[PDB]
Amino acid sequence: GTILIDLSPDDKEFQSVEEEMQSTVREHRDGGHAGGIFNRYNILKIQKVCNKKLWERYTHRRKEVSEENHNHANERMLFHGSPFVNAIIHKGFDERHAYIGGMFGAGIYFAENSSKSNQYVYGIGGGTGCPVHKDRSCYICHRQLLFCRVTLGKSFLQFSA
Amino acid sequence: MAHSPPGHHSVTGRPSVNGLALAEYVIYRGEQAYPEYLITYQIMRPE
Ligand SMILES: COc1ccc(-c2cc(=O)c3ccccc3o2)cc1
Ligand SMILES: [Zn+2]
Repeated sequence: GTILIDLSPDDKEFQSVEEEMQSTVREHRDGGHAGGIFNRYNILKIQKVCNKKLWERYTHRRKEVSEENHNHANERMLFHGSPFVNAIIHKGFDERHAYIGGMFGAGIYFAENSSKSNQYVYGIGGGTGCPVHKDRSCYICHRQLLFCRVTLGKSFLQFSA
Repeated sequence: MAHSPPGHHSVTGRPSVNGLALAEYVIYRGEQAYPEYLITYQIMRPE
């Protein structure tokens, strides 16, 4: 049920998504070990993910949450990096996409910093890097991130290092 | 998959040491996220 629609680089929607991607890069405490050493990206393509069933699944849940939280879904746009991006765009997020050993328990993790999600594209801790060169800092291989609509509802605040 | 803390729909991980880090978030139901954009990119080697 999923189709992917390419956005033109001239499209304001392309430009606003690119700007979120580039503007939320930061340096990481690992010196680049997981995600590589970089200050910016070369954006090759931005596609809209269209799936009616998955969208209706999302909006159904969004309304449940909203109704439990004074009509406030607390919806954000956040990044997700994963080896499973292909399954996600076809079948949706589920328990198979959870970070079992995450610091806030087994759930599905999202970041405001695109460079944080970049650390997970090749797996936890960057895995062994790109499949072709086994380089976590590969400047050649094409990477993919998701920019996702996420319903937070009432969110439990955890202060953390 | 774990459950949200009772009375909550997600967890927010607020950075408490690295002043430049933005927040990270966790949901415990896959139906609470929709993958709206697929971005294909390369990281760029600093000059
Ligand atoms: C299934 O293995 C995964 C998949 C994705 C992630 C993932 C993907 C994220 O984008 C992410 C963002 C902030 C903090 C942790 C993060 O973790 C982790 C484990
Ligand atoms: Zn490579």
